[PDB]
Amino acid sequence: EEIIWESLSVDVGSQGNPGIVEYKGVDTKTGEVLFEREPIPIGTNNMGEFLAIVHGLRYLKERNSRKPIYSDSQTAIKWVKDKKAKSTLVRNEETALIWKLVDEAEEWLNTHTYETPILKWQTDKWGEIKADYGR
RNA sequence: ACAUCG
DNA sequence: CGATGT
Ligand SMILES: [Li+]
Ligand SMILES: [Li+]
Repeated sequence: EEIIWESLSVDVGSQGNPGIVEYKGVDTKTGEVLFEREPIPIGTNNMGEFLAIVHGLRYLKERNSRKPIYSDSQTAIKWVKDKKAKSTLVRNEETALIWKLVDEAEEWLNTHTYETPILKWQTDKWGEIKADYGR
């Protein structure tokens, strides 16, 4: 119904899918960029969306912040809830990096606690999520 | 179908 | 138009 302006919004961007993947997190209220991941040579949209949420969780926990996270990704929200990124991407030498980060993100989820609400950004009603790459 | 990525 | 996902 109502946007929770006191929140962190995350989103993936890519060049190709599979292709070059990056992600960022922004203050929903101001659009200030709070973190940005160095481009990863090969990954999928959903792997990047998953990493972005998990990085948001870690970012907020380190800062003792109870703010929620907005994501526009039905897939990644579920993967985080399950603590399991069910990606179809082949595991080979050229995808090793993204899969290492995904495996490490799952490992973090399985060794830490959080209460952060992970909320669906309602693009149809509210427009593009504030972290969108506008591509 | 729904949610995304280009 | 194509790919990633539930
Ligand atoms: Li997105
Ligand atoms: Li986006």
